[PDB]
Amino acid sequence: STGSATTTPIDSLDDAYITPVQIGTPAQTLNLDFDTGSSDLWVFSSETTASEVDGQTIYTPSKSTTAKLLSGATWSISYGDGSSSSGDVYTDTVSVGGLTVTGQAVESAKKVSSSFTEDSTIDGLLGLAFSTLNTVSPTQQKTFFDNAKASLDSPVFTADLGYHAPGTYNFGFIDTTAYTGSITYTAVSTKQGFWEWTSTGYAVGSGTFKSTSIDGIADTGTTLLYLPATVVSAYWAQVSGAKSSSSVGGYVFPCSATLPSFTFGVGSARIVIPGDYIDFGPISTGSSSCFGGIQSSAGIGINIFGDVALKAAFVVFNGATTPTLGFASK
Repeated sequence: STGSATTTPIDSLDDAYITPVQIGTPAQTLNLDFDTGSSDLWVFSSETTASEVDGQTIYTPSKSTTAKLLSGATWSISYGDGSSSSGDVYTDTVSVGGLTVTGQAVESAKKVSSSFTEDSTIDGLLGLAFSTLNTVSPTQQKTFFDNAKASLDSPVFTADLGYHAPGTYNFGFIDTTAYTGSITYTAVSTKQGFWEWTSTGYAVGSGTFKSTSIDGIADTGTTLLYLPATVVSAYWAQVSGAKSSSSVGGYVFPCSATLPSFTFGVGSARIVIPGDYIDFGPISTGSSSCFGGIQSSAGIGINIFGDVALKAAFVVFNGATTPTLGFASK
């Protein structure tokens, strides 16, 4: 089997991407944030504290003939941005782009933090990291991908995120029309539960490539590119007037700037992030200070190849017995 679903930016900055997902019988379609940096499939629901729901579409398990309470199971998750959610668990039929999993754990939110409430466009998350990170207790649950894997034509999924445009998540096949050149594969460590890999270096603009190992995670659920302070300083030093602002919470730059590209290494291959992808616009409405899309990972504890990086590539998440990651230009 295979699946193919379009993923759409939630706003004009590509802050996140939503993908329609069918849950239950008859289908209830919710728009979920596919997150390769976490491993819970959770939704706004009929159980979510009413004051914490503001425009989201909810899953109502009592209206699904295939929903079953997973008795005694609870979940609770905290994300890197400080947001959180928790609740109980149902199993139900879940379909993505025509690919169906029966008995998928669907984590129903009883509580969500303010950042989730305030984002009316995101009805929940669909985790695509390794199932060892799943938070369900006392019986840990599998991700949608883990459950689907045995049925797939090939044990893979691909992320093809757009810059200010829709893109695609495919399951079970590699669309050879969706990228240019060849795919370069690189080793993955699953020790922390992430799609963790080592970039071979970077360049700023038309500058020389610096060969240096940068361990980080491929994380579709993080907006920006978070890299070591040395790398980030070297980038922003090429932008007149750019500075790190503790008051704003990162590097800012004059909105009048033209940003240089940023290149990262995948083995001997190179992925180029155009400068425009690094512009996250005014820090506040009408400001002439703009927020940068490359930020320091110092104090996160991990480097993160978020959407800024991933949307410059066609990315293969290879879930074979020995997982690997592939990157191609597009």
